Amino acid sequence: MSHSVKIYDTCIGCTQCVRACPTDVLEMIPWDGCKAKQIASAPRTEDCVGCKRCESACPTDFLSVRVYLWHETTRSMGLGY
Amino acid sequence: DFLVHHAIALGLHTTTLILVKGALDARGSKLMPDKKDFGYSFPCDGPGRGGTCDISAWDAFYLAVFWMLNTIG
Amino acid sequence: GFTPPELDPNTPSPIFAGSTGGLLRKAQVEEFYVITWESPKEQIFEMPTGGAAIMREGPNLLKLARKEQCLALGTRLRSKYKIKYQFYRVFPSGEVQYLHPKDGVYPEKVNPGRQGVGLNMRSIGKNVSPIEVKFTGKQPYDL
Amino acid sequence: MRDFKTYLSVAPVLSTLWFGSLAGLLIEINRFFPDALTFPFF
Amino acid sequence: DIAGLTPCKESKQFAKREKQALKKLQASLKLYADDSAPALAIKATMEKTKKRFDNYGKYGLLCGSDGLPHLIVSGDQRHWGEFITPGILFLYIAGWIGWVGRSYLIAIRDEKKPTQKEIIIDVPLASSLLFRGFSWPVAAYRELLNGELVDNN
Amino acid sequence: EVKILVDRDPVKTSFEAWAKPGHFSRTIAKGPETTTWIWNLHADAHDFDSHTSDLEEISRKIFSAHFGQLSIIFLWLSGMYFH
Amino acid sequence: KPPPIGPKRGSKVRIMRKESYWYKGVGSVVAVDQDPKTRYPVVVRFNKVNYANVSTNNYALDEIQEVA
Ligand code: CLA
Ligand SMILES: CC1=C(/C=C/C(C)=C/C=C/C(C)=C\C=C\C=C(C)\C=C\C=C(C)\C=C\C2=C(C)CCCC2(C)C)C(C)(C)CCC1
Ligand code: SF4
Ligand code: SF4
Repeated sequence: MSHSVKIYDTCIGCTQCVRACPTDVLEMIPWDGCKAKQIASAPRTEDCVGCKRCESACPTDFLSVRVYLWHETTRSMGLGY
Repeated sequence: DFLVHHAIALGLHTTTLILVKGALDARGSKLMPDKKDFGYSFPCDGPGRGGTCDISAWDAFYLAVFWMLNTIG
Repeated sequence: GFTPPELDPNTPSPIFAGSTGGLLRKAQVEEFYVITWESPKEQIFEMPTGGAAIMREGPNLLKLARKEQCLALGTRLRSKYKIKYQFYRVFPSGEVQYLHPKDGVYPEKVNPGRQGVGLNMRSIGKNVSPIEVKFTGKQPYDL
Repeated sequence: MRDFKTYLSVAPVLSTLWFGSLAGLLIEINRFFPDALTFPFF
Repeated sequence: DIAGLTPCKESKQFAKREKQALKKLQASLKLYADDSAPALAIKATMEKTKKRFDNYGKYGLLCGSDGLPHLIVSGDQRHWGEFITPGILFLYIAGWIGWVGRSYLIAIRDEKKPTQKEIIIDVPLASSLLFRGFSWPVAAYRELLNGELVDNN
Repeated sequence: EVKILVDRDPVKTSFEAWAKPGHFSRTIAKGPETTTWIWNLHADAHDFDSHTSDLEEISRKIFSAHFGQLSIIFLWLSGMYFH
Repeated sequence: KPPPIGPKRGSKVRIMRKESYWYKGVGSVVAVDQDPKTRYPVVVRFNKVNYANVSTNNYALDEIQEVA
């Protein structure tokens, strides 16, 4: 019951996906598949709203972070009431 | 009759263009290579990559319904 | 081994004159978020619920209705006033969940000890076609 | 003068000059050869 | 008499339409003195209408039952000047424009910043390439024969 | 204190800025990469608050744009009186 | 003795990546990462910008095709 945020191995290591998140879904974890020695991860997709700001800042040829809209809750529908 | 039949042909060709474009770009395009993972009907892919409103094949059907109505009219 | 800082209920609140954008019934039947920071100087900031408040010197506690409001306020505090901030989630049962820095370090910068969730060891175009996942609960991106 | 000629080479100014010349040519042709429905020269 | 259409020079309804046009113009003319500028303009309009109707009659156009000329585009040699000859002229001019544009785009293709040559047109090269479209059919046919018209990507 | 405060010759009259489209801002003066730039060039043309952060230049541009508008209005009035 | 892997820098390469904006396009190699753990070492720069206004990308060896 949350939007599905997936990280692929084409991630360069730029933290812009994490800095562009308004609900603290993504974080940076260590890795070894790129020069930056880090990759993004989505452990808190239960708070994901689906704004897709994270994949609006991904600089690869296609998005290494992908948000698939899914079952919606009160915190996934952006409801303050 | 000639003019209205050519307008009819225009309507048929345009509606076919919309529907065929939706059917053939349903699985993906250069803007959204993984459209098949998002199902038939989804709203958009966000404002990134310039904007992605009406990018699904369902939206192609929705746009082509107007042209079909105009042609039958 | 980073331990989460405990919530202090006796923390004073910023000087605010009241707004209609605050808490609602969702704060009672469901959860509501609480952001705590430490202002080194008594200044004035802009609330995410509309209007302006006056934070007091020392520790400050503010209750909001959404996590996005807490994160937006914290980003404003960090960028404009350079204040360390932590926010929690409070349930009607009284449970408190320490939310934002899960290891004490900001998520933008790398920190050891974090586990990968939602990591796919392939390019995005190598996803399995939907016809191969039909009549099964598994989605192409979940494989 | 080079900058002014570069400005004259920009898209709207050049398009305006070209389309004004074309419109003037078409208008003069329509004055001197009015009400043309067929091509009767051959 | 193709498709049951009388020629415009032997059509009673064509002359009737000319009569209505001239009658309306004379009714407008009656409001002014003959030596005035509006009267001269109306008289010039009437003379233009008479010349137009005479030319339409003498051009060989086939007039329908409503008194209006009907174009035949089936390719009949009596009516090649209605569609086929203007169509050939239009195709020549459009091929000229397209060939000149394609030549200009090809010429500025291998530059440092080609887009700067699109917002700001480089006039000497464009004027050099303007007359290259005069022989556009020959150049296009040879380029198609040498396999230079298409790009195999 | 209310005097005539005027600086002499702040902007050089030249056609160099005419030859370069979109000179007013930075993200646009780099040159067109796509067609959208052209539309942007007609969208930020009179947004003086985004070109510079100084109120003085913005106010001067506003004053001269008002003068140009008044000139256009006077030209239109002259046209109506002539016609 | 270990030779550098990947194409020489400055050479032209085809992409052959179905999800890429430059799938059939040709780019120029600007750098190749010699770390064997790097999954996409071949840095390619293209003349045209994509929909994200980015003209550079990283590709792997199998998604690289030399041209003459
Ligand atoms: C009593 C003299 C006076 C007059 C007549 C005006 C009149 C005007 N001012 Mg104001 N203004 C004044 C004093 C004056 N101002 C002072 C002292 C200041 C500084 C505190 C300002 C600050 C100011 C600003 C910042 C702006 C204006 C604008 C305008 C115009 C807007 C109204 C409109 O267009 O109606 C139509 C009115 C007319 C056409 C009627 C005739 C008025 C004549 C043409 C004006 C000559 C007046 C001028 C002050 C004296 C000449 C100076 C000398 C060296 C030649 C108008 C021309 C706005 C504008 O449009 O600027 C271009 C604008 O942006 N004014
Ligand atoms: C006789 C006639 C007719 C008919 C016709 C027809 C039927 C036709 C067809 C046609 C066709 C069926 C065609 C096809 C084609 C194909 C293709 C394939 C094409 C291509 C093209 C191109 C390639 C071009 C190019 C170019 C040029 C050259 C120039 C300009 C630019 C460009 C680049 C565009 C009618 C009856 C109507 C009328 C009378 C006459
Ligand atoms: S997910 Fe996007 S922002 Fe994050 S490292 Fe990968 S490419 Fe960079
Ligand atoms: S869609 Fe929005 S909330 Fe969800 S991970 Fe991306 S940036 Fe964060």
